[PDB]
Amino acid sequence: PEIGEEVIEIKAAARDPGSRAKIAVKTNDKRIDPVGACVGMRGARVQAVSTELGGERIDIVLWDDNPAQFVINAMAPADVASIVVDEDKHTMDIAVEAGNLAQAIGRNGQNVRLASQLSGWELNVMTVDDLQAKHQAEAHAAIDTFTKYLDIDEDFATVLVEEGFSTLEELAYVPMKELLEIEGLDEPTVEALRERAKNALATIAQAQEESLGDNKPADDLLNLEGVDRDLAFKLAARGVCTLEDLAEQGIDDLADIEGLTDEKAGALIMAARNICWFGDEA
Amino acid sequence: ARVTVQDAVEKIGNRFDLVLVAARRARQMQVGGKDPLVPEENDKTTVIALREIEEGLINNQILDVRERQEQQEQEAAELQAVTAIAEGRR
Repeated sequence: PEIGEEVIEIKAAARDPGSRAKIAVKTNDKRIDPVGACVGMRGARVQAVSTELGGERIDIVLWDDNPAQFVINAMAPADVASIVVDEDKHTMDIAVEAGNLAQAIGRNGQNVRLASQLSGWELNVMTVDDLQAKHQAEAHAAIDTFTKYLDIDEDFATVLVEEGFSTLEELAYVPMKELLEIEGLDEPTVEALRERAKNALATIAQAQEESLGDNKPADDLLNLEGVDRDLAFKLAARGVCTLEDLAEQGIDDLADIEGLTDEKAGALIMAARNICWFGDEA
Repeated sequence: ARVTVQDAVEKIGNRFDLVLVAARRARQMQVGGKDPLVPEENDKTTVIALREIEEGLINNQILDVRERQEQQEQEAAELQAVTAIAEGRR
């Protein structure tokens, strides 16, 4: 009854019947305990609703205004030692052991999706030792990325990318003046970063090269009715070169290329192999 | 396709006990059906059990003990269901 009067607000309610369910609630500016009011005595409301659903494991959780605290409260019931967040993209990451990861995830993600439906963002689960190993690997990879995309010295690049969020990927928009506070001079580093941008343009040209020079589809596949250039390229990416090669290829062999579907592998291919075979007849 | 059960009577001396055994066998055969243990000839259940008697691979003991193992298997299904109850809730 407090939902209508705005005494307490139901922030989110996700329910996998029987397996797991999470209801996160918050007070709509009333300074009242939402979970303690909506749960009753030892969950006598949530337990009754679960018994109506037929044995659901329902968990009442808190909720806050900001999305970071919302996700932190939607990861309940657990204990959090540390949590990593991103300011640009609304994403959250937490670390827990396998014994806790099994309970926080669920058999089919029923609890985890309950968090996913609560915060609205994708979640990632990893171990604490795995977190430290990933931190060391990310430090090394960020040093390499700062050396490659910003074109600076590696010893200073490691220290800069340790503090820099999104170390080197279109990072000129982010404030790079924090790297000037470190020792050393970077006067030619601006020209080096311009050269790195030219190298990125060359990488775009290399993607165009992979599109054009790297095993382009023939005229028979491109001129087939009902199939576009992308469809012909997807059909030919499965090792086929001629009509007989297209007939020899199967659905499983063509499934490696994401551009080609099972219907595209259906009968001849879908239309293209039939057109290439029957081009002799009018 | 069979006209005499005298061979069956030879296998099990008491005729009435043979009648009970055949009746129980065919009762299991019709409802809760089990596969025949002899290639039948589009025949009724009344004679196929008698054919099973003809091979001598059927008596009171065989059916009783076989039903005991089948009951134990049903109980094992009950226990595995019980074990699947505990994990589902907790």
